[PDB]
Amino acid sequence: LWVTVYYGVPVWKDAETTLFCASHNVWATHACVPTDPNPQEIHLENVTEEFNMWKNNMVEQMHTDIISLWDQSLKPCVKLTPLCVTLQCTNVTNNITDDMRGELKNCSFNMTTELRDKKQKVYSLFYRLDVVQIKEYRLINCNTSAITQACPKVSFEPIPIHYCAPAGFAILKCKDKKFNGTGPCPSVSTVQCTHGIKPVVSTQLLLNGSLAEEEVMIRSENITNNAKNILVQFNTPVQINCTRPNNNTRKSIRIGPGQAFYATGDIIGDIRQAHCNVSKATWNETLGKVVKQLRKHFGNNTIIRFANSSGGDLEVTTHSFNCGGEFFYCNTSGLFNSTWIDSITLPCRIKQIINMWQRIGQAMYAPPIQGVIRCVSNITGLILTRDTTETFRPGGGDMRDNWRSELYKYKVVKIEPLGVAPTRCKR
Amino acid sequence: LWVTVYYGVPVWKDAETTLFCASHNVWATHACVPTDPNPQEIHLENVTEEFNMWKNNMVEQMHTDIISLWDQSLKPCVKLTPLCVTLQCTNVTNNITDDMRGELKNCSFNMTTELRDKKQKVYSLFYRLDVVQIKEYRLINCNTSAITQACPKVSFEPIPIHYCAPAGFAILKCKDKKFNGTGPCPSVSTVQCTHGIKPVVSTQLLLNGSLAEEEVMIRSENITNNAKNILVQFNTPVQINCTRPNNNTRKSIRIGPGQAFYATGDIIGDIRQAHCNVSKATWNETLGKVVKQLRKHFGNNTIIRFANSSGGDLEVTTHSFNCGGEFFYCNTSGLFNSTWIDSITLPCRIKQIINMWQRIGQAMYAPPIQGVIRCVSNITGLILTRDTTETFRPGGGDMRDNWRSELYKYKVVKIEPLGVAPTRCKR
Amino acid sequence: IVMTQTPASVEAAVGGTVTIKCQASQRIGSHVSWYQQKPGQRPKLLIYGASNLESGVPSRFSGSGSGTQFTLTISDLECADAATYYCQATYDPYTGGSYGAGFGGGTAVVV
Amino acid sequence: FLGAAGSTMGAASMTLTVQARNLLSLTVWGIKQLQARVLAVERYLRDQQLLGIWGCSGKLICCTNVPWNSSWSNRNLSEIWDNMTWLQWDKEISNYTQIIYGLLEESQNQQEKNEQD
Amino acid sequence: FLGAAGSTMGAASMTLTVQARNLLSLTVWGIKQLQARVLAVERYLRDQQLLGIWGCSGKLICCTNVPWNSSWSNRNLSEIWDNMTWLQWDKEISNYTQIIYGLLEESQNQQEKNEQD
Amino acid sequence: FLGAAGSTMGAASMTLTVQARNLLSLTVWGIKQLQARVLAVERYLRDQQLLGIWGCSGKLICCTNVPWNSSWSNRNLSEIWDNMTWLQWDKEISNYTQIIYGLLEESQNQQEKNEQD
Ligand SMILES: *[C@@H]1O[C@H](CO)[C@@H](O[C@@H]2O[C@H](CO)[C@@H](O[C@@H]3O[C@H](CO)[C@@H](O)[C@H](O)[C@@H]3O)[C@H](O)[C@H]2NC(C)=O)[C@H](O)[C@H]1NC(C)=O
Ligand SMILES: *[C@@H]1O[C@H](CO)[C@@H](O[C@@H]2O[C@H](CO)[C@@H](O[C@@H]3O[C@H](CO)[C@@H](O)[C@H](O)[C@@H]3O)[C@H](O)[C@H]2NC(C)=O)[C@H](O)[C@H]1NC(C)=O
Ligand SMILES: *[C@@H]1O[C@H](CO)[C@@H](O[C@@H]2O[C@H](CO)[C@@H](O)[C@H](O)[C@H]2NC(C)=O)[C@H](O)[C@H]1NC(C)=O
Ligand SMILES: *[C@@H]1O[C@H](CO)[C@@H](O[C@@H]2O[C@H](CO)[C@@H](O)[C@H](O)[C@H]2NC(C)=O)[C@H](O)[C@H]1NC(C)=O
Ligand SMILES: *[C@@H]1O[C@H](CO)[C@@H](O[C@@H]2O[C@H](CO)[C@@H](O)[C@H](O)[C@H]2NC(C)=O)[C@H](O)[C@H]1NC(C)=O
Ligand SMILES: *[C@@H]1O[C@H](CO)[C@@H](O[C@@H]2O[C@H](CO)[C@@H](O)[C@H](O)[C@H]2NC(C)=O)[C@H](O)[C@H]1NC(C)=O
Ligand SMILES: *[C@@H]1O[C@H](CO)[C@@H](O[C@@H]2O[C@H](CO)[C@@H](O)[C@H](O)[C@H]2NC(C)=O)[C@H](O)[C@H]1NC(C)=O
Ligand SMILES: *[C@@H]1O[C@H](CO)[C@@H](O[C@@H]2O[C@H](CO)[C@@H](O)[C@H](O)[C@H]2NC(C)=O)[C@H](O)[C@H]1NC(C)=O
Ligand SMILES: *[C@@H]1O[C@H](CO)[C@@H](O[C@@H]2O[C@H](CO)[C@@H](O)[C@H](O)[C@H]2NC(C)=O)[C@H](O)[C@H]1NC(C)=O
Ligand SMILES: *[C@@H]1O[C@H](CO)[C@@H](O[C@@H]2O[C@H](CO)[C@@H](O)[C@H](O)[C@H]2NC(C)=O)[C@H](O)[C@H]1NC(C)=O
Ligand SMILES: *[C@@H]1O[C@H](CO)[C@@H](O[C@@H]2O[C@H](CO)[C@@H](O)[C@H](O)[C@H]2NC(C)=O)[C@H](O)[C@H]1NC(C)=O
Ligand SMILES: *[C@@H]1O[C@H](CO)[C@@H](O)[C@H](O)[C@H]1NC(C)=O
Ligand SMILES: *[C@@H]1O[C@H](CO)[C@@H](O)[C@H](O)[C@H]1NC(C)=O
Ligand SMILES: *[C@@H]1O[C@H](CO)[C@@H](O)[C@H](O)[C@H]1NC(C)=O
Ligand SMILES: *[C@@H]1O[C@H](CO)[C@@H](O)[C@H](O)[C@H]1NC(C)=O
Ligand SMILES: *[C@@H]1O[C@H](CO)[C@@H](O)[C@H](O)[C@H]1NC(C)=O
Ligand SMILES: *[C@@H]1O[C@H](CO)[C@@H](O)[C@H](O)[C@H]1NC(C)=O
Ligand SMILES: *[C@@H]1O[C@H](CO)[C@@H](O)[C@H](O)[C@H]1NC(C)=O
Ligand SMILES: *[C@@H]1O[C@H](CO)[C@@H](O)[C@H](O)[C@H]1NC(C)=O
Ligand SMILES: *[C@@H]1O[C@H](CO)[C@@H](O)[C@H](O)[C@H]1NC(C)=O
Ligand SMILES: *[C@@H]1O[C@H](CO)[C@@H](O)[C@H](O)[C@H]1NC(C)=O
Ligand SMILES: *[C@@H]1O[C@H](CO)[C@@H](O)[C@H](O)[C@H]1NC(C)=O
Ligand SMILES: *[C@@H]1O[C@H](CO)[C@@H](O)[C@H](O)[C@H]1NC(C)=O
Ligand SMILES: *[C@@H]1O[C@H](CO)[C@@H](O)[C@H](O)[C@H]1NC(C)=O
Ligand SMILES: *[C@@H]1O[C@H](CO)[C@@H](O)[C@H](O)[C@H]1NC(C)=O
Ligand SMILES: *[C@@H]1O[C@H](CO)[C@@H](O)[C@H](O)[C@H]1NC(C)=O
Ligand SMILES: *[C@@H]1O[C@H](CO)[C@@H](O)[C@H](O)[C@H]1NC(C)=O
Ligand SMILES: *[C@@H]1O[C@H](CO)[C@@H](O)[C@H](O)[C@H]1NC(C)=O
Ligand SMILES: *[C@@H]1O[C@H](CO)[C@@H](O)[C@H](O)[C@H]1NC(C)=O
Repeated sequence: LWVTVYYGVPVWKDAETTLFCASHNVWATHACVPTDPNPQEIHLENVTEEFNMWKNNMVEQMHTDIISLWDQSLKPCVKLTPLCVTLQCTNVTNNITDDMRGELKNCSFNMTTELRDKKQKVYSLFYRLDVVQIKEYRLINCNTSAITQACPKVSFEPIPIHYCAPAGFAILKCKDKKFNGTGPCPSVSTVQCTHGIKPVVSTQLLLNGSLAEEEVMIRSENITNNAKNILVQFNTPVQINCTRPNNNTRKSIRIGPGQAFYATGDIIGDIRQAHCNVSKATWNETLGKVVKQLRKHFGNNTIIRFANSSGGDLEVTTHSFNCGGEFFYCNTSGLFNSTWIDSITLPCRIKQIINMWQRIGQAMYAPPIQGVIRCVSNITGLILTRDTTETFRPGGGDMRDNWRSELYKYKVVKIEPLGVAPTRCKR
Repeated sequence: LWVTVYYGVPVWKDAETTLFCASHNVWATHACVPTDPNPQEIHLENVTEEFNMWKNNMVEQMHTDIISLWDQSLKPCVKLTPLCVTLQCTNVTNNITDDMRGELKNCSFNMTTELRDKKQKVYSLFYRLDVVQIKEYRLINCNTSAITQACPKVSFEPIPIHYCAPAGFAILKCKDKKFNGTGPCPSVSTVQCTHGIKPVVSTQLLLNGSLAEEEVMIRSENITNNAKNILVQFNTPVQINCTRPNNNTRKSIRIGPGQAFYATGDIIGDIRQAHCNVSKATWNETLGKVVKQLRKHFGNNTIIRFANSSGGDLEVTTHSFNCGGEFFYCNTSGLFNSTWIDSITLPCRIKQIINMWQRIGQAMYAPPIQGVIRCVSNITGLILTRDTTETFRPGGGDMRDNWRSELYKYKVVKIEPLGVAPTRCKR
Repeated sequence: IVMTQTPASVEAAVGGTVTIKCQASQRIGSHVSWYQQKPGQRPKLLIYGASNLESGVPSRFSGSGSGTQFTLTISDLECADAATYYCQATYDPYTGGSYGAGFGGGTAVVV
Repeated sequence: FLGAAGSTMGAASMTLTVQARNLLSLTVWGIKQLQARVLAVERYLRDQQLLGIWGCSGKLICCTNVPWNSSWSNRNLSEIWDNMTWLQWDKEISNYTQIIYGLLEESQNQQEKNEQD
Repeated sequence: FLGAAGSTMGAASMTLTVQARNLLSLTVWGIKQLQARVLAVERYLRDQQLLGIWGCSGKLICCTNVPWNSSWSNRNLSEIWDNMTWLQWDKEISNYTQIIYGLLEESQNQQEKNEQD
Repeated sequence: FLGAAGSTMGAASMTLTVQARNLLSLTVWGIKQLQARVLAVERYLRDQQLLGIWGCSGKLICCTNVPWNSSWSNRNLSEIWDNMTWLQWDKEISNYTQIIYGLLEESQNQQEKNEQD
């Protein structure tokens, strides 16, 4: 027999490449390749392939690009350095409920005007979570990082993007119900672009993601190792209704030539606490399903207890919710309060000085939004950690563990079209 | 018959690509591909092709690139933020003519020295058009935008550039006398690069452009629609002589470590008003030609009246002229003062704070030029708008309508070398 | 650098009709003028472009053409209306100018 | 360097060596040159790939195994090669390009290879 | 567009026109596209260079002058073309790739050229 | 990987598979790599285009239809193939490169195609 060379052979190997974005908003960018209105999906009969969501470099690219965009989009904005001044500040008491006592403060200070030789006396209402008592206050992070306000015209809506492989590469999708984080699956198809993934940023409860189709999925590395996070994907949504009931106004204060600070204004109507409403019966059925599935790894008669949270900072102990461009830190307690052998109202706090992906060295100021905010989201899954009885509680961590829940189905491979085989022919 | 494939077929289709620059100055960049000293032009016999100067994307690229260069070149320069200080300021009266009374003011102020703990008292003579009365004055735009001075070593001379298509693309040129803004022309040639176009920036009167070869050309979209600009291209130049007669001096004032402000100095000799001289007989013959051509669209016995201007800001009502790096705003009245059924002296003003392509949010300060400026330019065309009698007057608008007057002859096409035809042969 | 003319010589009876034809080596739209030159005289313009007569030109003269094919028809020929007829390209497809740019002819029309 | 200058397909088919060569031939005007060079390469390679898959690589004129389907035209070769400008021809049959190209690929993969091995 | 979908080498060798085409087919998401386009071109050209040097340019199926060395396999052609997925085959003989490729180059330079001139 | 190491044209003509392969083989040291990759591709393609238009694609050694014009040299083949280094030869006839290349293109377009169709 003789060597015969074949070109265009259907052979692939694991690979890492950068991916293309396909699709004014802070992440949308509006510089992505328009998507294919009629994308193809090609089924591969008799192909079994191995996937591993915990070692998937698509997660790392999503993380790196979203952080880089955050800065590329918010970098060319007004700095708030002039606000790191001693503030004189007292409590807002004029028309408040009991739940809001001490929550808001009326601060006033001496700040630079359009002319550098003149000062103005201005005021703003700040949330308690943004100041430090030295009646004299400092803003949080004036001793740690520079604070830049976000540009008021930039939207923070989690508009979905698609990732696309370069020619010569392809993305394999694992179309397999009941497939956990790792191992082979018998159902694979080839796509050039991923499904659209919304860059939703949250902690504890995953919002507006994909649903499982047959059962609540519990995906984790090891399971028995309690140092790892458990990603629980619901097969049904739980609807959650969040609100910020106070009717706000805002002020534009010049801080020098070409720049202005967005200060909060006065509040219209009475002052009430922000909150989220989770349908109660829906939540109770949803956890019952989570429990039945958890028992498969812990024992059929094992008690599964749900606790509120571990101790920690707001980014750990409260639900992190970003809607309308406002930043909420919700109590998330009472949702996880059972042993398993109307609506739930979750009090929620608001904070304007944000330290997010870059934990230190940089801060962003969320400008106020006038009017009242009402936001409705889908709870699609949980981040849980584990401690006769097993105890579970809401967890958190870097965003990579949340984004990987939308990318567990994908792997990047390279095409190797050139190869040989023995045949009965010759040159 | 059988399909035969041919490669290298002379076929082209309309296309939009970016173009290459071919050719220290602010626009010249000095990073362009050296031009071909012996460029080719290839005539296409029996080819009729359709051009449209109003939909020509080469205009948009010129506009986008020149704006981007303006900032890339002037961005790394000294900021003048420290000058947004209350100024104490009175009129210059020591040696002036009547025409200059109130035109210049002697301002003084308290400014930062090399050391931040020390101040200096300095003065500068400002043009009236750069200050706002609050004897207390503010600089224009200290309440709107940051002001950055241009770097003193950067030239603003409108050095020409050529645009070149990438391989696989070509530029078609319409070599047709009497060709208006749109439609087919029977005379086309292929070039790889355009003629050099000087990035001249002006309003009302187009300076240093190309001339028409047979008749004054009147090009407009619609004509009958009076919302559109009329671009009038002369077939002869009109010479215009502009001057700034005062002998200026300048001062370098340190504004802190590593930076200095260019202040104006004292004036040598008497103070006179800047002006432009348009040869009178030449101007009168030139308009007579414009009128004879305008009548072709309005009636042979229709009265054509020329008015000075509409109301508006300086960028609209005066001629905008940039020469030597100095910025002039000329009266342009008396040139357009007739019904059609020595020299003309145009008084002219000077302004140093410039808001040009980016109308708001950014300002540039033109540093003073020592000595006396004399500048001679070619009037090559007019921007006119229209209102028994038709009335026309100088117009203005974004620079795209001025730059398109040099690009009306060009179209970008792509080459599609691969195609088929039936033949009497077979494989 | 464009026109050629081919009939050379034509004879007709009084009241008859003759035609002559010119061709262009390059397409020139409708840019062809026609002239009538009587012996001993400077030429007279008959036609501006392929389809347009000059005022004062008798209606018996007419013509048409486009691209590269142009003709002149002279009907109702008058006695002794003898002349040499010519074609002129009024458009130069190479330089883009639009002026007389190449001339030629010879018809010997005799009646 | 372009033809179709009154050049009918017959004459135009002979000038292919010229048009076939002019296909390949961080400042504002810096990054743009890099992007433009990449574009020129991309177009060149796409055409070469098609010639390769149809078995027309290395040729300017390539006769193939695909018969002409009369549904693609309303003219004889004696009419188009002598009276039509290459450019006019390309426009007249432009809506059949994708049909012909698919047929040309099959005419190689199967007819010249799977059936020859 | 990929095969090896239960497709043994015999059947798989006939789908080569599809897989052979999908090889070519300063913001954060700006510069990345430029880099990605360059990568796609680079891979395409590397494979074309190998086909060129082995004399397989323009072909999907290329018989050569290199004999099959039995040390490279433990199966008959009657076993692999009918029972093995192209993908399985490529993995089984992957450690001989560099041997075969060097032999293929010599089989042209010397046998088809230095010995033919 | 380079030859011309005392290697006269005869011997040098046999090492072409090596030199033919080493032709393809936003930080300060980031953007420069992207620019360098584009340059390497550009040079590769320019040489391949010339081989294509002359009908030398896929070959290391290509005999053509262009006769040698004696005005191009002052030596016999028996003198240059045995006594001259490839490098010396290339320098000696460098001023005729553009003549030979134009002739090679005509030798294909007309002689092997317009006259064969
Ligand atoms: C989960 O998905 C839902 C549905 O897409 C998201 O709700 C949407 O949130 C945006 C931003 O707050 C709302 O847009 C705003 O609408 C008002 C008019 O009511 C307009 O004045 C604003 O300028 C802005 O366009 C949008 O209406 C709302 N959609 C619906 C159906 O209510 C939700 O934000 C997502 N959850 C998370 C955490 O991102
Ligand atoms: C229209 O075109 C004319 C001719 O090119 C332009 O005039 C030129 O303007 C520059 C800048 O003001 C002059 O350069 C300067 O010359 C002095 C010496 O006299 C030197 O000290 C300066 O450093 C600088 O190099 C140039 O001499 C002058 N050319 C002529 C023939 O007078 C005119 O500016 C253009 N019009 C517009 C609106 O751009
Ligand atoms: C919450 O989940 C529901 C149910 O999956 C979503 O509603 C569906 O949306 C799809 C389009 O993506 C439609 O084709 C279905 O008909 C809808 N079903 C129902 C019952 O309405 C809903 O959009 C999700 N909400 C969010 C914010 O993601
Ligand atoms: C969240 O808001 C939705 C509406 O956006 C609530 O559902 C509606 O309830 C009213 C009765 O009060 C019905 O008439 C509507 O038809 C329902 N709309 C939909 C889309 O279902 C929902 O109950 C709220 N959830 C919570 C926990 O308060
Ligand atoms: C989890 O729930 C327990 C039980 O409610 C919290 O412990 C105390 O709860 C009472 C209200 O019932 C508060 O007044 C006490 O201040 C809480 N104790 C402490 C030390 O804070 C517990 O704090 C909850 N944990 C989290 C993270 O919310
Ligand atoms: C004003 O127009 C005149 C006439 O077109 C320009 O002078 C000509 O310049 C060309 C070179 O570009 C020479 O070949 C001609 O011989 C010159 N003609 C005359 C009469 O001098 C003049 O340069 C133009 N001025 C400006 C500033 O553009
Ligand atoms: C603009 O300046 C030019 C010179 O740069 C003037 O033309 C000159 O006039 C003198 C007579 O005063 C002649 O001797 C020169 O030969 C002329 N030079 C040229 C190049 O023509 C011109 O008159 C001035 N225009 C106006 C309106 O004042
Ligand atoms: C156009 O010309 C008219 C007529 O001269 C200007 O109207 C007045 O002109 C006199 C001088 O003759 C001035 O003293 C008045 O102040 C002008 N009136 C106004 C309201 O300004 C008219 O202003 C001119 N328009 C422009 C744009 O220059
Ligand atoms: C433009 O079209 C004209 C015909 O309309 C072509 O002119 C003829 O060309 C043939 C050669 O192919 C000659 O034999 C004829 O004698 C020419 N006609 C006339 C009146 O001279 C012309 O060649 C075309 N242009 C090009 C470049 O091909
Ligand atoms: C997947 O593998 C099965 C066998 O394990 C293939 O099924 C047989 O295919 C042949 C044709 O090649 C038929 O003649 C047999 O009758 C099929 N067997 C049965 C039970 O139906 C199947 O074709 C493979 N999938 C693909 C796409 O090739
Ligand atoms: C460098 O040049 C020398 C001669 O000047 C070459 O040496 C001879 O090589 C031939 C083979 O081509 C042998 O038959 C001779 O016997 C060698 N001469 C001697 C004195 O030994 C030498 O081969 C050249 N180097 C290379 C790499 O070709
Ligand atoms: C904040 O203080 C200002 C006086 O500086 C007062 O006019 C305003 O009403 C106060 N706002 C609130 C909410 O107490
Ligand atoms: C402000 O809040 C603190 C903390 O609850 C409380 O001690 C203080 O008395 C409050 N001040 C006023 C004016 O109510
Ligand atoms: C502003 O400065 C004066 C300086 O005398 C000080 O008394 C006053 O308390 C300051 N006001 C604020 C709101 O910081
Ligand atoms: C800022 O002050 C807080 C006061 O609670 C302190 O905990 C924090 O460490 C300080 N930041 C830095 C960078 O020292
Ligand atoms: C996923 O399923 C495989 C068997 O297909 C099993 O070996 C693996 O342990 C499962 N993963 C987890 C986290 O249990
Ligand atoms: C939550 O439920 C309460 C009634 O218990 C209702 O007054 C409130 O408006 C609801 N909030 C939201 C966001 O639906
Ligand atoms: C959540 O609310 C409870 C009251 O039920 C409170 O005791 C607890 O401290 C709150 N937890 C967080 C993280 O705010
Ligand atoms: C947990 O349940 C108990 C009743 O068993 C109730 O008193 C307590 O308030 C609940 N905790 C939360 C956070 O709702
Ligand atoms: C929630 O589940 C518990 C058992 O874990 C049950 O006792 C309780 O009644 C359920 N509540 C609702 C609203 O279904
Ligand atoms: C401007 O004022 C200074 C004194 O501060 C004086 O010396 C100078 O002569 C004045 N300049 C003019 C033009 O009046
Ligand atoms: C300065 O100019 C204004 C406006 O013309 C005039 O009223 C004022 O009297 C002038 N001042 C002096 C000192 O001339
Ligand atoms: C400089 O500051 C002093 C402060 O006492 C003030 O009196 C003087 O008018 C200022 N001078 C200028 C030119 O602004
Ligand atoms: C700056 O002051 C002038 C005073 O005439 C005013 O018209 C302009 O709107 C002000 N600029 C801004 C940004 O408010
Ligand atoms: C330009 O000329 C064409 C005829 O060639 C005519 O239809 C068109 O209206 C003219 N353009 C204008 C603005 O009149
Ligand atoms: C304009 O003409 C006047 C004479 O009327 C003369 O004094 C002046 O210098 C001329 N200006 C220019 C720029 O030529
Ligand atoms: C132009 O000058 C005239 C004097 O003749 C004056 O009335 C008019 O306001 C000036 N126009 C402009 C735009 O400066
Ligand atoms: C317009 O012409 C009149 C004479 O008819 C003259 O008085 C007037 O000053 C002229 N206008 C201008 C701006 O020169
Ligand atoms: C300009 O033209 C007008 C007619 O519109 C005529 O009366 C006047 O005398 C002319 N002036 C010159 C200098 O030619």
